[PDB]
Formats: sequence, structure tokens, C-alpha cells
Amino acid sequence: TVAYIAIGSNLASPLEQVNAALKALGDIPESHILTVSSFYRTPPLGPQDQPDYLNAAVALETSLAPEELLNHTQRIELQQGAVRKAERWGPRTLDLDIMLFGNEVINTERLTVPHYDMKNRGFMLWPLFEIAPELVFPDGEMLRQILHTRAFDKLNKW
Ligand SMILES: Nc1ncnc2c1ncn2[C@@H]1O[C@H](COP(=O)(O)CP(=O)(O)OP(=O)(O)O)[C@@H](O)[C@H]1O
Ligand SMILES: Nc1nc2c(c(=O)[nH]1)N=C(CO)CN2
Ligand SMILES: [Cl-]
Ligand SMILES: [Mg+2]
Ligand SMILES: [Mg+2]
Repeated sequence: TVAYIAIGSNLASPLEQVNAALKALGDIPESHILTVSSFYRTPPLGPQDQPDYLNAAVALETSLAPEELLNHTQRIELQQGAVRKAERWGPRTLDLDIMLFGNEVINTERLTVPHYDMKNRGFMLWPLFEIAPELVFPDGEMLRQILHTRAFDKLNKW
């Protein structure tokens, strides 16, 4: 199944974090990277007392169960020093969010797929569109069309 993973970093040298993350994503068992986006510098969503993010997206082919992929993504966050601050939407050395897991709809305590907020975020949608311009969401919506509708500002390269 192709999983689409959003990468965000705004602490501790985001370019280094993102490169380290991509290496580690490629090392997850029973999986391999298909396509990587460009790297974009994006203003924070949420609290404004934090640095700009590097955002990217990756398409990962995997035979893992979605929760076992999440175990592996969370382990890479840990490996890279991610600390979950008290405040919502605060800074991170690395944030790996599962945007899509093929065409699956997943709603569990640990895991909500498609990512609950992705359709509201150009920092997630633009890098996804770069790597999967023909994507169709589980609900039948085209990514290309969501982008049109929302008219989100285009992103700046890192
Ligand atoms: N699609 C998904 N990808 C990643 N984590 C998910 C997820 N759906 C649910 N989660 C859950 O989200 C929990 C909190 O993860 P955090 O990374 O702290 C959220 P965040 O990425 O800072 O905010 P965001 O989800 O609004 O982008 C995880 O422990 C995990 O169980
Ligand atoms: N620009 C930008 N802002 C954010 C981002 C992100 O990846 N990029 N992630 C968040 C929560 O994970 C909150 N805010
Ligand atoms: Cl959907
Ligand atoms: Mg996130
Ligand atoms: Mg996250």
C-alpha cells in the first residue's frame, strides 16, 4: 500500500532533521520510499513564538499495518529528539504525520486517516500534490480540486 507521510521540522536545524528522517523512513522494514517532495519553508500554523517549518511529503510503499507504520514513524521522531510540548501546535525537531494510507479510512483512538486537518493546510497539500498530482481522496475528492477550491498560497522553497 502507498502511505503518504508529511514531514515537518522547525527545531535543531530542520534541513538536517528532514534529511535524517528520509534516511530513517527508507530503513523501515517491509517498506521503501517511492517519491520525495521538495523542501518548503512555511510560516507556523498556530502559536507564533516558534520558527518557520521545513515541510515535505513522502510516498512510502509498505506492507506494514498502519499502526505498525505509526510505531516506526514515532520511533524516528524519538530518535530525532522530538519532545511533545504542552501547547498544541508548538515546535518540534521532527513531526511525521500519516496523511493517507492508500485509500483507507481509519478512525481509532491512536490513528485517524485521512489526517484530520490536512485539507486545511497548504503545507501538507502542496508537497503532496508535487508527488501525487492525480491523487483522489477516499471520499472521492481530487487533490487537484481541493487545491483549486481553497486557493491556498503557493509555498516557498527552503
Ligand atoms: N494520521 C496520523 N498521523 C500521525 N499521528 C496520528 C495520526 N492520527 C492520529 N495520530 C495520533 O496523534 C498523536 C499526537 O501526535 P502529535 O505529533 O503530537 C500531533 P501534531 O502532529 O503535533 O499535530 P497535527 O496532527 O495537528 O499535525 C499521536 O500519538 C498519534 O496517536
Ligand atoms: N507551517 C507549519 N505549521 C505547523 C505544522 C507544520 O508542519 N508546518 N505542524 C503542526 C503540528 O504538527 C502545527 N503547525
Ligand atoms: Cl477523504
Ligand atoms: Mg503534525
Ligand atoms: Mg504529528
